[PDB]
Amino acid sequence: LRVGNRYRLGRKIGSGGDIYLGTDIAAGEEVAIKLECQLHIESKIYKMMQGGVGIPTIRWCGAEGDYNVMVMELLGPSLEDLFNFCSRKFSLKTVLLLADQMISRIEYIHSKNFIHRDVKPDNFLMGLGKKGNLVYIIDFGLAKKYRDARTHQHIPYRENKNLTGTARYASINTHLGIEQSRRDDLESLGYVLMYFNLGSLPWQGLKAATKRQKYERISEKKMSTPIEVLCKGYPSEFATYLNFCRSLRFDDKPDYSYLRQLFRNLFHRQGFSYDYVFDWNML
Ligand SMILES: Cn1cc(-c2ccnc([C@H]3COCCN3)c2)c(-c2ccc(F)cc2)n1
Repeated sequence: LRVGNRYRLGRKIGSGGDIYLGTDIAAGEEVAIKLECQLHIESKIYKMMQGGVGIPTIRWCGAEGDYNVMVMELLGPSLEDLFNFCSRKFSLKTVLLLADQMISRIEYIHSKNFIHRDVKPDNFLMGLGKKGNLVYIIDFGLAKKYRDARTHQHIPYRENKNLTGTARYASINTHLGIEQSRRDDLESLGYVLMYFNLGSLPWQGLKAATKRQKYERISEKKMSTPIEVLCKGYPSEFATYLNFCRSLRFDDKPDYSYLRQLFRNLFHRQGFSYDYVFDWNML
């Protein structure tokens, strides 16, 4: 069960390669271990992202027996696990506390010349203990460089591309086959926030013969659902957010500060406090 002299491999607990529990024997601390029979590609991204708020720390990376191994600090449940535990209903306060942090995580990945390309509830995990108020972002398996690290030359505009994320949260431009850029991670976040508000999305649970037929039905439903209808009965900020994302040009640097201020002004109008008391903390 030995991993890089100081780690002990525990039980399999999920998938992202498979995810196992483990122990840093020397420090007396539980860890998360990702085993691969892409791990190296992804480890380089995590390494570049190190030091960022809500970026998980990679303790060790190497190879053991038949596997490539990555050791990460242990984090808490995903927003999808917490949403299901909360009966698929989050108060407006929880959605807004989450939106503030999620915009910041996305901005940080973009500042490091990458786009995530798979913004969904399963890829945001709450921290544990003293970091329990922190939203972490994970899984750089589908991530891609959008600009040169030195020159900041944006990748060219490309058409006729495959869907490289989850269909439910994909941007309209992703359904059209356009190369993903910064605007696309933010538009996906906009659908995640509306999903937390509604408990479901209108293009969710569409029946079809093939998965490619289902994506074409999701595309059609998204393109025929006005933002004002999708967001009806919820504060206007959710619609304003999605409209701003949809207006972004391919190589535009999004105004992240404006997007955070949109939700922060609504948060203050509602009289909420930034005490990081989420719905699940009340249970
Ligand atoms: C889908 N996914 C989840 C995790 C993950 C990361 C940290 N802590 C956990 C906790 C969450 O609470 C329950 C116990 N495991 C899971 C991972 C991962 C990613 C990279 C890595 F090197 C290790 C793990 N992927």
